[PDB]
Amino acid sequence: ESADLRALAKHLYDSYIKSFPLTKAKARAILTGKTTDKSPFVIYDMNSLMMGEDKIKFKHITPLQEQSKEVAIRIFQGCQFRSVEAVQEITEYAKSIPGFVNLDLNDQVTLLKYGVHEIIYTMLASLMNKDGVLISEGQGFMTREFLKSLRKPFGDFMEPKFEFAVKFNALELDDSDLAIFIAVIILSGDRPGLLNVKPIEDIQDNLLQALELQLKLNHPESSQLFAKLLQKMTDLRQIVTEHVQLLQVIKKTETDMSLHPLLQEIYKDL
Amino acid sequence: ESADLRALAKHLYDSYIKSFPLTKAKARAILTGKTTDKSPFVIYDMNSLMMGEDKIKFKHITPLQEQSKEVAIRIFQGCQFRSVEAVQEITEYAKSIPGFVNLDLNDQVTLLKYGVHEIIYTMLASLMNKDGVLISEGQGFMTREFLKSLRKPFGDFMEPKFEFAVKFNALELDDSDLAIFIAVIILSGDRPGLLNVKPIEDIQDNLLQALELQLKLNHPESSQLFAKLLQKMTDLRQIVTEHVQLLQVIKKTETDMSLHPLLQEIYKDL
Ligand SMILES: O=C(O)[C@H](Cc1ccccc1)Oc1ccc(CCc2ccccc2)cc1
Repeated sequence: ESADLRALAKHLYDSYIKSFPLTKAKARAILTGKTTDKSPFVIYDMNSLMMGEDKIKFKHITPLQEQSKEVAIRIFQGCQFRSVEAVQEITEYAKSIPGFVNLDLNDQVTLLKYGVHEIIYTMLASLMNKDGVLISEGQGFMTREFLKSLRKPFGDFMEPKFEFAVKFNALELDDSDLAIFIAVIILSGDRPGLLNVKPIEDIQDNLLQALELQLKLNHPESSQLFAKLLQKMTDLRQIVTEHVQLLQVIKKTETDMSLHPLLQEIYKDL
Repeated sequence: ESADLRALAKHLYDSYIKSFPLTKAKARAILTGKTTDKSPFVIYDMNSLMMGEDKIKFKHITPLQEQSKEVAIRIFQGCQFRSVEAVQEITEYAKSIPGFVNLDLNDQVTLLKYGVHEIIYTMLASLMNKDGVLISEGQGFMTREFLKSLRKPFGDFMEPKFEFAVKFNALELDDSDLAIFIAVIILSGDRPGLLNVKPIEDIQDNLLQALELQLKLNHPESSQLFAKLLQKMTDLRQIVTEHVQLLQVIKKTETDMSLHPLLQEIYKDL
């Protein structure tokens, strides 16, 4: 019954809101949008980052650039720290999807382990436009130029994601849409190692049917949007693969450090 | 609302099952012969230790050890592998603790630094009974007596732990109890160096509430179990202290032995 689906959509959207601080709606306002009442700190130059890191509420290290701890590394690493905060936010959202917590615990871990990078880049698009990405809960903004002028390995790191974001955002989906989409992603069924695929695809079939109605009733003039969104799952996958790549290329720049034992432990890969 | 607390417990118990391969429940089932689906091989001497490499999965030496890392040394270098292994896990259990990742990076490291061994000795009791302790995921069982008859120094490492366990297991706590206690231990606040404290103590306060409800519901007839358990935290501190000084003696009577990096970094003095 359509009523059942409309119901599931509201539940998912409700949890999403509770589970994620910065929403796309909220992020869109700060961005190009006006809603000027608390403008962000633009970081466009080396001095911009320096002369504005002792004022930002970012957790990692104080601004110090003088032949000690490079900016390129402090930025990449700072990106991991946040990515890990996000994972707890996603794990909590997964537990809100009907049927999820009832599945074999091992499969739950398997589903979260492989679905997390896909969710992260999906939501990273909500905070990006063609000129840059919002930073620190939206308190600041880091231009796309500065990022492209970083170290050799780190210069081509966030460019493929800027490209994905631009095309992805062309779809003009809103938080209520993203909520269901993100759930479809988690309830895949082709993840390696699953022990009992049946219930997983059963739940996903239900989420897919909800997504179809959510898009048809929320974007009436946007024909076949359902199909267009599912096709994006191809780009995301490439984005995730291509990412583990450069990542390994970095795993050969900085490693053996007797000061990062318990810290590097908390930041494996995902 | 006692509803949210119950929900927090459920959460924690769930991540607990997901981070530890050998739960107390599996352990007791193995320790009580009632279930011979897979009984352990017993180690109470050199012969049985020799026959040990056989069925059990050991990559160490099997034959003589007098001229190739004596037995005592053989036992403890493996023990060392288990600790780093436990830390990596506890480290993983931590990230799932609501709020732990949102804290100051420096403090996170401080929290894991002082809590890790206290947790290991808490969980290590799930594998001991008056007579000994399970080894290699439960496939083996090493005699308390054998362990105590080890060379002058090494033979003092485990005894104090057995004493803690005998009394601690008296409490008859189950896996869903240990999960919350384990969390209350990490989020201390009275730990040295903590840049902050209020954020840290807000989370523990919440954990303590959940543990308090769990014990009541789960152990209705056990008077003052909450308080009794917290008093146990005192016994852990001492144990960590006798352990450290012992560790220091080995560092001097064996210039050949080397304490793993991830363990040397955690350890300190005074
Ligand atoms: O302090 C630790 O992190 C571990 C904690 C522990 C102890 C017992 C069971 C599980 C975990 O206990 C020890 C004690 C001694 C050692 C010595 C390691 C060693 C032995 C022989 C040769 C070289 C190094 C390592 C770990």
